[PDB]
Amino acid sequence: RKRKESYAIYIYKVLKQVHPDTGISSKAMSIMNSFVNDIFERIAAEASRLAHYNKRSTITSREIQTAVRLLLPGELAKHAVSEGTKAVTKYTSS
Amino acid sequence: KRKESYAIYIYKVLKQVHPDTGISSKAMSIMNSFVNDIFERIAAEASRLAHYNKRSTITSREIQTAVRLLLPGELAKHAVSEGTKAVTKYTSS
Amino acid sequence: NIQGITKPAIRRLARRGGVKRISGLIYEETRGVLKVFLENVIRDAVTYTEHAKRKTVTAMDVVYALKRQGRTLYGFGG
Amino acid sequence: RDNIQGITKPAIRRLARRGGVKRISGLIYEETRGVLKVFLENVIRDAVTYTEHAKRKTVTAMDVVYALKRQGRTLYGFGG
Amino acid sequence: PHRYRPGTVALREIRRYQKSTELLIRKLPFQRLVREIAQDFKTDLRFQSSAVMALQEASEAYLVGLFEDTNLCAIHAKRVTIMPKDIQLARRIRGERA
Amino acid sequence: PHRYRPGTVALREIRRYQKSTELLIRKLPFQRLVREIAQDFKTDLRFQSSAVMALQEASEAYLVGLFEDTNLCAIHAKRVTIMPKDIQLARRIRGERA
Amino acid sequence: AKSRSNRAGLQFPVGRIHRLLRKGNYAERVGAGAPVYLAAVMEYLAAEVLELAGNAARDNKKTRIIPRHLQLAIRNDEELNKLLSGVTIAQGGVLPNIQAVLLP
Amino acid sequence: KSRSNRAGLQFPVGRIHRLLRKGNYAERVGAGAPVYLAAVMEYLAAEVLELAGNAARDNKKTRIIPRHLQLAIRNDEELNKLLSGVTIAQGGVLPNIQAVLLPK
Amino acid sequence: SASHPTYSEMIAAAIRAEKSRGGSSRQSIQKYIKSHYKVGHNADLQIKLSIRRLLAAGVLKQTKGVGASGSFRLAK
DNA sequence: ACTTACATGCACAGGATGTATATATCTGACACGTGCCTGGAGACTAGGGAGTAATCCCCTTGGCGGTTAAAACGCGGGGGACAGCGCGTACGTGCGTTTAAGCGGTGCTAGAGCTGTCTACGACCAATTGAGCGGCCTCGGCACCGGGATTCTCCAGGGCGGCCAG
DNA sequence: ACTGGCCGCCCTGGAGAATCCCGGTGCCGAGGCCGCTCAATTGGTCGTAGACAGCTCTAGCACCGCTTAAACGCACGTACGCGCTGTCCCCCGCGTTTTAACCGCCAAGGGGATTACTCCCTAGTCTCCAGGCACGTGTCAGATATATACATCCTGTGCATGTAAG
Repeated sequence: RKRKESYAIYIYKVLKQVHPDTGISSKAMSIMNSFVNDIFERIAAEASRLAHYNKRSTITSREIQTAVRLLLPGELAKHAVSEGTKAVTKYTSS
Repeated sequence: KRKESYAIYIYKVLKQVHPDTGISSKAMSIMNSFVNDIFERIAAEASRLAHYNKRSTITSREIQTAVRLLLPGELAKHAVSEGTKAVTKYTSS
Repeated sequence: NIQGITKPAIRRLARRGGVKRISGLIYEETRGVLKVFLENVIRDAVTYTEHAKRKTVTAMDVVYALKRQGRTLYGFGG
Repeated sequence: RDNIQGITKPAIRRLARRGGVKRISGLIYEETRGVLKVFLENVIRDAVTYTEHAKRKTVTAMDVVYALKRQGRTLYGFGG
Repeated sequence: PHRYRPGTVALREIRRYQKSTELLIRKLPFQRLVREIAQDFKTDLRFQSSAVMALQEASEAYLVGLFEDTNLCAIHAKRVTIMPKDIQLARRIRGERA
Repeated sequence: PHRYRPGTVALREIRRYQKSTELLIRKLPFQRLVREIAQDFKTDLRFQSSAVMALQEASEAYLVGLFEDTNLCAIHAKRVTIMPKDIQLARRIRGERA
Repeated sequence: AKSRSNRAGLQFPVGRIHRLLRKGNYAERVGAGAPVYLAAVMEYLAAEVLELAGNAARDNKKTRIIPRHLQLAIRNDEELNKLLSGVTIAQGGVLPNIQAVLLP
Repeated sequence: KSRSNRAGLQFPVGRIHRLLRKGNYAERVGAGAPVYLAAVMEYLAAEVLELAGNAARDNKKTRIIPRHLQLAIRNDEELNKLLSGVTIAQGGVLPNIQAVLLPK
Repeated sequence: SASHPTYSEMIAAAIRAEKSRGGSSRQSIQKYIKSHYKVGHNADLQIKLSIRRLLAAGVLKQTKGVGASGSFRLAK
């Protein structure tokens, strides 16, 4: 048998928070799925090198944020850092 | 304080291809950056190659395939020859 | 059979590119540029196929090839 | 605030000469200052981003090298 | 008879295909082209249906964008007709000559 | 008096700088340009001398290459004088339009 | 018990991301905040595209997002267009653009 | 006996092997991987050092400078392609004046 | 609707008023006529048209170029 | 004096066509049900990478002073950019003809995918030392600076040939 | 008519000014030595994932028949692209003049590369559910077709300045 995990269900959840009455085609979900995995690989790859470059063996929030600052253009980066910081803070409070 | 580099190895190679020719430090730096660059380039791809096929070992095969992908035309053909050669000679001593 | 990629097929693509007028010499040149493009991508694709020890080129092989050349494609996985 | 004018017309002309340019419109010079400015803004930004990561106040050569590489403009002869 | 003017139908086509998103090259002829080019790498290659589609999708997307640049080059030379010399300039700035 | 002809001294300059490798921008003025631009990211920034030099090399290499491409756009349009329009076309195909 | 996703107030899987990092050959150790921060950034960009894609779908009297809308959303957005300047969206098509000099 | 000598290489097989292990590329590294890689690195290094040496001699010099590297690479079709996106410091450019600008 | 003699008379007047080898071009004549006479917005078209017809008659003779883009002189 | 003809602009008729509009209907893609398997917790341990204050001291910033290469301003006249005109003609639109793409059903299997083996290859800790890095002298290829010598650009000063101007 | 003058053209030496090339000479970085670390190498333990043989079956080529839709061939007429021409002024080249970059210099201190001490974060493991997958069924957003209201393109007619014919 075969089991292929995905980001499908999470992308759909996010869609409902942003546009509750809108749906999405299979091909579009695939594209969305490729995009998230892409961004994941990109950011993590850069963070990986950042850790290597600065002779650290741990990827922390610090590297990810800096990786984000490097890869995302202008305003995108700013809000991405805002969202990143927000989430990590709330998670630490528990 | 000690920083390692390919400095000493590049000179030995230079002396093999042109024994009466030297190289300036700035030129040597450029050469050192180039070898280090190529190292990082080849290894990243081999890493990805090993990943795409769900294997956790970097073998001579990933290196070879990486070369075929990164290096243009005839450069790859001669690179693959040398890589093959090297591995053979090493495995027989 | 490379003559198969014809004028009316080429001319639609140009239209989509926003082109209004096309020199007759453009059509053969386009066939040539396209072959080159395809040669490079197919080359890397097959290279991936052989590393996996397969005789069938999968879609991922094409995707990985396109990514290697900075032309990532969405809607086929990857 | 007006130090962007320090990249003078003569200086801009020589570069064009090395680029193989023979004749230059007077409007080229200000536009050239602008492109270079944009170029520097993009590179320095990434360079400083590397600096802050290392928790340093000083931008090192490697920071610039990494910055340039990040932007698809690899540079040989300074490290890496 | 009704005959319009040269360029009228042309412009209509531009507006048309820029609005739609279907592949503009004939599937089957292109699929044969892929295997032929593939012959020069490995004998008796097999292809996933999606692999051929991914190639065609990527191929048309490449050419379409190239025509956009070719157009700007033609216009730059005070023309409305793209010519071989227009493609050459665009590709040269882009890289990978010929 | 001796005055040559327009363009003659220019070609001589072209050949001259294509033969050499020294930096063509004034060292000190460029350095000031860097720190001013850096201000808008972090205040009281310090620089390594070698850092500023690495920037000038890249910067001049970028511009020199841009002028080569720019020059080709000009010639394409049947001119021998580069113009703002030429730089805009080169950069557009090059990316980093804005 | 509280899901780590919920603790960070995220829709994206902090759990999945955290694992993918460990088995991804990036570093010997992964900080507790790292997966949360990354997941947060991934959800934002997804939401960003969706808000614009949603609009694009709406602008054609359609409620279901198709590749064409994803295309329109990205290419009409300055910040997204630059972030995805080297990506090609299948069945996405091209943005309507006719140069002024060709118009009658 | 050094590992370099067993493969008949100048480049450090041992150093490359270490760099691979501590470089976050894979859980394990094959025995032939460093050998294959060092040979390829050595070849490319030799290829450029070969062309550069010839270039310096042509300008009546015995010591290699950045300029000779730039000339060597950009004149070699294969190396040029390989280094199409690299900029060599203090390397300058190759003399190329467009035909129409010349007088007659 | 201002006063002005014919274009034939004006062009001939403009050419003969200008002592010159290559007689006169189209541009030369046009600026002479504009400052020495009350002429309308379509001077250029009428000048263009008049040279076309005077050449064919052989009233105007050609010097450089071919057609309304050139330099021309009067016949003897 | 009136009428006719270009050649321009411009209004607006025009049907003729291609666009987008609404309403009725059908088709099947997607969002949501169910059992079922695997990762994500949850709780806790121990090893050590990373945080800490504090140590040299390397290297950036800072000031000065004289020399002068280099940027600035002005100033003519030429070589270019640009607009216009006439000409040839490739490119477009369109219809009638031709070819093979596209769509359907189906047989037959090469090959991708999966499971289950267990041999062999690579991380792992430990021990020995010699490979390779950080100073330290010289000295020679090269940078610096002098005088001829070769190459190149050019603008006069002719001599040949065109055609008003008279 | 004819002459005479001005104005073109092609080339044809030398004056003016750079460039290559030869020469002697000051010198700072390259090449080599050699001190001392710590990384590489030999030697064997394990533990696993990669090599490998076996399997099922999803999926690829492959043939056949079928309509039509897409290609294609052909021929008109237009407007677009190249060439030539003529004018204006923007760009060049040059010399003076004024800026300030550059160099060589000494002086103060931020903060960079490195230290040990040790806290506190992280990997590693066994153990229960449930979140997320594959797996289904039914509503419905989208696609289609025919009617038709709206928007677009294109000729053909009238009309101030002109120029001839009577």
